[PDB]
Amino acid sequence: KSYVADSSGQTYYFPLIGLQTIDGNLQYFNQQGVQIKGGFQDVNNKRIYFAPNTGNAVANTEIINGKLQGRDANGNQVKNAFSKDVAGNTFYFDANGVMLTGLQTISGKTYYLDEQGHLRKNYAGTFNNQFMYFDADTGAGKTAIEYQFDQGLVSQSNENTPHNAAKSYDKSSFENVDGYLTADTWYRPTDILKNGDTWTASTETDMRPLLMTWWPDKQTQANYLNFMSSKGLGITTTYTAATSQKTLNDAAFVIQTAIEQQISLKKSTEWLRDAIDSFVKTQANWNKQTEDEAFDGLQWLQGGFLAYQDDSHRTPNTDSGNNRKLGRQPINIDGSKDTTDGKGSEFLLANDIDNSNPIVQAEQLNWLHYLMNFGSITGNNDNANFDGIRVDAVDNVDADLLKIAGDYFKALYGTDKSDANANKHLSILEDWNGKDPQYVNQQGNAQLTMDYTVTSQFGNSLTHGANNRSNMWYFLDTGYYLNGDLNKKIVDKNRPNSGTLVNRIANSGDTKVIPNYSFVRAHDYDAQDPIRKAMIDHGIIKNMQDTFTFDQLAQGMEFYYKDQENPSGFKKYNDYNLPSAYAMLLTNKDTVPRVYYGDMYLEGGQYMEKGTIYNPVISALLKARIKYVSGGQTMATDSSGKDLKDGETDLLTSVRFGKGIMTSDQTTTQDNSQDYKNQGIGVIVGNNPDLKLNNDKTITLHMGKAHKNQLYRALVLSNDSGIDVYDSDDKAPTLRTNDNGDLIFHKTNTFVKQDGTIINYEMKGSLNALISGYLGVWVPVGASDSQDARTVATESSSSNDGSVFHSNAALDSNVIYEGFSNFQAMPTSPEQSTNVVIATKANLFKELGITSFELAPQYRSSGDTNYGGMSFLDSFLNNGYAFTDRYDLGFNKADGNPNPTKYGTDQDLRNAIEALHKNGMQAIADWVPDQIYALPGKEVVTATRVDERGNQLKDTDFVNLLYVANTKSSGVDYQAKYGGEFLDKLREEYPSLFKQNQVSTGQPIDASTKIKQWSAKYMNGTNILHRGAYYVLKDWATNQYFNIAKTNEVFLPLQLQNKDAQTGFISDASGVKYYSISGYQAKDTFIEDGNGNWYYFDKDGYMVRSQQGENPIRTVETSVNTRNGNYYFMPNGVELRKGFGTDNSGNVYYFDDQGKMVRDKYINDDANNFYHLNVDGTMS
Ligand SMILES: OC[C@H]1O[C@H](OC[C@H]2O[C@H](O)[C@H](O)[C@@H](O)[C@@H]2O)[C@H](O)[C@@H](O)[C@@H]1O
Ligand SMILES: OC[C@H]1O[C@H](O)[C@H](O)[C@@H](O)[C@@H]1O
Repeated sequence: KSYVADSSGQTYYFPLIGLQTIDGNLQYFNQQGVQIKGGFQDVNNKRIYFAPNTGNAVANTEIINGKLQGRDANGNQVKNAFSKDVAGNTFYFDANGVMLTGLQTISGKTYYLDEQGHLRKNYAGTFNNQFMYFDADTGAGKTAIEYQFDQGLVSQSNENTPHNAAKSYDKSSFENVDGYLTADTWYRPTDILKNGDTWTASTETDMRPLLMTWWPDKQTQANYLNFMSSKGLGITTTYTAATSQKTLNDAAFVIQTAIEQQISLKKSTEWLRDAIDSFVKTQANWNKQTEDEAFDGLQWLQGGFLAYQDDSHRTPNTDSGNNRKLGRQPINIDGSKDTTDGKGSEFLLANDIDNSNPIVQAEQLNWLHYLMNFGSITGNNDNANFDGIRVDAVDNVDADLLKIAGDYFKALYGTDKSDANANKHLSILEDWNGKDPQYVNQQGNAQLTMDYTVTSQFGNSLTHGANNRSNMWYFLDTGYYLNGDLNKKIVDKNRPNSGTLVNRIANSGDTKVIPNYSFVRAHDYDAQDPIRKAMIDHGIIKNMQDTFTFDQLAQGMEFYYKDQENPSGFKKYNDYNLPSAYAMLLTNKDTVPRVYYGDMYLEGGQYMEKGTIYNPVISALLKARIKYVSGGQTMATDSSGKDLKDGETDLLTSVRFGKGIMTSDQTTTQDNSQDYKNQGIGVIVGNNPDLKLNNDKTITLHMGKAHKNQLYRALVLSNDSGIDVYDSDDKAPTLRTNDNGDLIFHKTNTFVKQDGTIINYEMKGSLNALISGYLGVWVPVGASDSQDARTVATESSSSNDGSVFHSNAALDSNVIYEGFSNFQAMPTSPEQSTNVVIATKANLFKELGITSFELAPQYRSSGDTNYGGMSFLDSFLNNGYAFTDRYDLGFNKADGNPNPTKYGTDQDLRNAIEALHKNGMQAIADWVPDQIYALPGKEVVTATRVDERGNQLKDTDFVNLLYVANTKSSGVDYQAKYGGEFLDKLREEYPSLFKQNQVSTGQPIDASTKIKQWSAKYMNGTNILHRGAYYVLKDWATNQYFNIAKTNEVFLPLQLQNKDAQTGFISDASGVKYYSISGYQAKDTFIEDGNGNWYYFDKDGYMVRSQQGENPIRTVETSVNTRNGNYYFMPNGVELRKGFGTDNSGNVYYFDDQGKMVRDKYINDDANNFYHLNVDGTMS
């Protein structure tokens, strides 16, 4: 007794044969038992059609001879009736079986069938030379002469009106924001029906919800009544917008009575606050349904953005003084790409700060100063100050901030004077755009660009994917040379701007190159997604944007760790070949490499709690970098392209020569220094774990003619169970270079230890947790214990080019450590806080050659606070990127008690910074100017719904609407204490910083105004807060928003002022008029009746309606611009929607879901009919 489907999809029911009716559905099965689907089959004397997927019997039409015929569900042909086809079209067939066409009267009703014989529903036309609307239900012609609105003009005032009216028309008696009212506003009524018995004058604390007494429309009123009924306040009820106004008002009062009884019973109103809050979120105008939540682009993070507008008439506190330039990223600093995808994605997260405003620019510099002098200012400790910065989210802010930061460092530290000054304040950019490197270099390299081209290639060739990987050949970028000729090496001057940033095929330091940092992973690259995919994969969460708890994170982390360390060698979430990647990263010339905490220690749990399996290898590479890495570079592959010839291995060989050795063939230094002889390094790496060499094949490392006949020993060698690490010359296998300086390797190798036994080793691809491919690193034997191959930076003015950083051996001697993970657990104890640990362990990083320590952002997390909209992981994981107070870096509570960040107190931070200076390392401050989270104070902004670049969404009604945002800072926080304080001192000492014009604005920064308190006027926008398009209350009739700010310009519903509010439709000799629930006449506005029909009322206050012999199509231009367009109003004023309408001359048009005419496009139908609309609107 079940259906089963085959591999093909044929279906049996156990098998039944012939005509049968399993579960009441008529089906036909062939003699072999297969279920008939999507065809006419003949059973008995009646032909039946069976449906495509279900196989159930249904009406259908087929063409017999040349005439359409109709077949019903029972297989009988249809005569004198309507019958459908599978597509969904209805036809009518006469007594002779033949389909009818055109205008037809049957059974005393008139239907319109088009040429194809399709019954047309929701179709307006002058059919009999007289208007006729064909029903949406059955297609039956009505004259559309009867008015469909059910609500006549009625007065609402009665004996309770003066009691429930507002005590006062001002901020005393009305909960409000900037004067405006909200759905969840409570107010002070004149009197209170205490206990449902006796009316008594109200006391100032006797506040009541506005929704107890007033509603924006009948739909909302009916929903309120039904909702409150369901909570014990009434016998559960169903009311509709169609219910009479009188009945709804009476029912509101019986609910009011019941409410006052439960207030007396509970002696509280908090239960009601929660009931109203809940109810309000139920309504679409007061929730995200009217906010157009979307997830494409950066909207993926939080669900969509609102851009604030400069609107001095309604919302003047929120005006930006014409300073809200969006998307001025480096490539668009001047707005010249505003109309293209080259406009920057200004909106990223939370409240987006307006960094195009000179006043805000000054404040960002104040903050920058505070960070670079944090120790001096907060502990009077001149050794506890940050040395350099990381600029977060470069492409999501105004690029002026780069110049501001650059020039500040020039002024205060003379970074443009020497490499020693510059390199004492190492500064990096998170600048992802592929054209940022060239911009950064044109602007003098004030901060180091990242080099994504190399990070990307690690992804393709090693780091990503179990198998199909780009060849190691791609690391060379041979196109750099003309014709890709590795023999002739003529640089291609006319190259297409496509390639890796720094060529390393034969890098002798002779050509100028763009200084940069590079990495394999980051706190925000190849971490956050895998870690979440793992949680999703094990059912811990459902979505990437899902909120998770720390325990949820801990459980997921256990699977992540299990996958990372899998002995199989396969990795589902984690990256492959990280050792091999680091080997290349750490040997490359002309880069400052950066190392990720999470490749050295586990990304979760406690800080430095447990090393990763990669730790030993990376640690060795790092120490070897200090000893051996210097001089020129070469790089080659046993490969010529995408595809491999017979002998070819695609094994990459990277070499460094030693201090002053720049070339393969250079035999000695120009200054006759000897340091080079025991320096240099050789790296061999493969991406093929199933690699086997031919017996003939030999693989060579050209260590250089400065290293003829020299003995080399292994640092690191891969094998089938792991990667061996050799700590000193004695414990490793040796091998000697030939006369030309080449180390030769074969399929089979017999190496000898310098002293001790022989060793056997195969050039063999391996597969295990540490590698999927090959890795060999070789170093010269005889290296001193204190050997240091690094170059000190020079104090002389090397360059008059104006530039700050220069890619050279001194810059290359640096190493940045990104020393945190976003997924660290919260400290279990004060002693295990990241910054305490960093202080005790500073030593360890000095010996790995770290010259600059990139610390996590130290700002106080906004945490679980959430005023609306989607929370982001930065906030609930307390990682420091999401913060309320920019100057609170772990200060104590005002009561004296400790109040650490996730990383510890402010003292812990100053101690951590000092400890790094005691060990000769710099400390990097994360500068995060793009946004700020969870501001506790509300303001009313004028907002438009936009995508990441601040462009209005295409099909949105959310345009210039009033919205309550959380934009105002407490005014009593550390932003209030330290805001703008250091600027005056700075203007006095370095006037030019304050006189220099910025590019995007034409203006200099403006310190004449200090920011102690944030507010909307300094913001570009916000992520959508799920409050609704009309949470700020508005009268539908006049479209004016209620307000009580100034007694001269009050606007309230008339009930609340104890005046008479009449509401409904009323006819007069001229036409039909409408009065809203608040008692105002509708003018120049669209109005919806209780049955769902829509009407437009013109300037004069009269419903628009079509006349006989005239065009029913009318052009509407309203106060509400988004609704402008061409509409089709019938004689009873009803707007045609989602259907075709004929004009007086016989032309057909189509009108959409919302009544607007559609032009210049194709349009589809539920029955699969296609139509075209010309530009003038007509239907071809
Ligand atoms: O991203 C740096 C990269 O740029 C070019 O190659 C791009 C891309 O070429 C194909 O799509 C391959 O499938 C990828 O692996 C390459 O990344 C340069 O040709 C390449 O040398 C360089 O690494
Ligand atoms: O619901 C289970 C379904 O299995 C199949 O796909 C059969 O064709 C269908 O008749 C049935 O209802």
